[PDB]
Amino acid sequence: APGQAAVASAYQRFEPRAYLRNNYAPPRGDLCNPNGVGPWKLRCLAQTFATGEVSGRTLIDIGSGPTVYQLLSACSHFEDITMTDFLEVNRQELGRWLQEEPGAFNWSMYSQHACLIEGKGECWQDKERQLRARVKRVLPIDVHQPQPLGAGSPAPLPADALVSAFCLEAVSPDLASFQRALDHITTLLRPGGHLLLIGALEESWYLAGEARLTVVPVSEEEVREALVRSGYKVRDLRTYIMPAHLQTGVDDVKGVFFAWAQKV
Amino acid sequence: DSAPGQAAVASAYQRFEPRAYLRNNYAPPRGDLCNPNGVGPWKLRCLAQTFATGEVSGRTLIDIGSGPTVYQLLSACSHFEDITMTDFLEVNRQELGRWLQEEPGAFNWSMYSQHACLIEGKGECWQDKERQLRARVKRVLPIDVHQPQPLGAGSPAPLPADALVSAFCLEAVSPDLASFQRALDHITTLLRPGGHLLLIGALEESWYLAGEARLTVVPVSEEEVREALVRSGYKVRDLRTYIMPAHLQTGVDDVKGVFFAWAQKV
Ligand SMILES: Nc1ncnc2c1ncn2[C@@H]1O[C@H](CN(CCCC[C@H]2CNCc3c2ccc(Cl)c3Cl)CC[C@H](N)C(=O)O)[C@@H](O)[C@H]1O
Ligand SMILES: Nc1ncnc2c1ncn2[C@@H]1O[C@H](CN(CCCC[C@H]2CNCc3c2ccc(Cl)c3Cl)CC[C@H](N)C(=O)O)[C@@H](O)[C@H]1O
Repeated sequence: APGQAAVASAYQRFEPRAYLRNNYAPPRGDLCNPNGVGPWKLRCLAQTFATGEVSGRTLIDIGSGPTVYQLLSACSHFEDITMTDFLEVNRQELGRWLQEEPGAFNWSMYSQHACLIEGKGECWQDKERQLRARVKRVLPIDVHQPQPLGAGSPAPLPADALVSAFCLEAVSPDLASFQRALDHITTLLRPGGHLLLIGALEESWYLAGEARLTVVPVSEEEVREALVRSGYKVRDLRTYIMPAHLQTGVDDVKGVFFAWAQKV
Repeated sequence: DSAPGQAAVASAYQRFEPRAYLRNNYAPPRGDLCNPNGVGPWKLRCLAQTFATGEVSGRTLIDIGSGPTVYQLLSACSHFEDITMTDFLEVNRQELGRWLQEEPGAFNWSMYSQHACLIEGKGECWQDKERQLRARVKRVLPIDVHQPQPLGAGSPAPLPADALVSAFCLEAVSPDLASFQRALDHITTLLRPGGHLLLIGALEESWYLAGEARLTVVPVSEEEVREALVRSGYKVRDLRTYIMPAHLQTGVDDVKGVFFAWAQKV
């Protein structure tokens, strides 16, 4: 209870352009080295969709921030995609890239790299235009509320799949509120539907301009137990250890996990 | 071709010192079983949970590159009546011998025995666990994983084995990723079809200390390990990663984490 309120006000001085710079510009945002964090995340997402076993008509992205890369492979498989964030400054950053306003963030290195590893011969402009086409709305959300999108949100629940990258551990004061947030997102999921969850391993803080966020250090084992304790069969869970040269002064992340889990 | 690098491996290990090795890695801080997010506890949990499924049993088990260590068999001996231990260095097989016959001056594994019993939760005492391991270790043979027949021809070992266990062998003795794959393929000729393989190993490491021996290994990663297991005829049932914490990251090695693989041969 008290911790969930300190998270909320730390996130008030979250500078999205500073966030995008620390994590999606060089070095972490240079996609040329295939052993980097960028290529690893996109490969996880693409391998998982290329199986064919994750599909439907509706998808919800929990805690998108100002980022779109986590739906680049997703959007070939879902026609109504809902993106969500707690902060309006991020949804207005999401707005400017979906509507192609000036000063939108240049995501084309990531569209390029997703097209290359999907390997279906798709140019990146078609990938970007397909994502804008299928992303219907950009809604507020609070993963701590037992209903996270408000009483009667415009979103077509229950969704067929959730994507959530770097959200829960970054917004939860401790292991317990992280588990509750997972319980809360899971009610948004049609039973038998799929969760695709990316997050930081063993991280306790990261910087977003003037915001200094505190984060609950989660391990891969804690992540697996939390997915079952919320009723998922864990289909995949993989870890990326963070190389020295991607350890900048913007956080203390030690690794990144990817989870493919299916509601039971 | 890789035969030269394998010869440097052999050469370097002739400075491997068992007593010094054990102290760097199995007495505190690395061998601290009280810190539950330490690495010792994590490896034991992986083995004890895997065996607790009931899906890994049979008559014969072969431990691949045992070194002078036994923890990697502590949960396994409840399930296999015939255990084969193996190592490249006679001095290591002698260290095992010191422990098999209960000599003082052999290494004290009882902190590890006690932790395994505590984790298995069958209320067993650690002296029973040890007496059962000493009883079910039927032989300690030389092994070389770079040979096509790693135990040599017509060795004593009951072949083919029902399961294999290997802690930190393949990636620590392989000059490049190609001999690592070849070494995987050689040991899988000892495992019967449908048998299970339990692999523990270092992730992304290039040197470690085995007694002011600076031995230099090829770094591997999780996804390199998965692709090598499928490339050998295995379906991967579990692939877990332990990130070496900064506080256990001392001057012993440059290891960045540890992996556990449970795979089954088709
Ligand atoms: N109460 C709440 N309920 C719901 N959502 C809430 C609530 N409170 C805040 N939020 C929203 O949560 C989002 C959090 N993240 C950023 C978290 C930090 C990530 C960072 C950590 N350090 C390592 C590392 C990172 C990133 C990339 C790489 Cl590579 C590495 Cl290594 C959105 C990010 C985006 N999804 C994306 O994937 O980048 C914010 O937008 C915020 O507004
Ligand atoms: N050609 C060959 N064919 C077959 N076996 C051969 C051949 N050449 C040599 N060998 C044998 O390979 C064995 C390897 N050692 C340990 C290697 C280094 C481990 C070290 C690395 N740094 C990270 C780390 C470590 C240990 C613990 C933890 Cl926690 C961490 Cl993090 C025995 C391993 C033992 N099973 C055990 O598990 O300790 C030696 O005995 C040697 O004789």
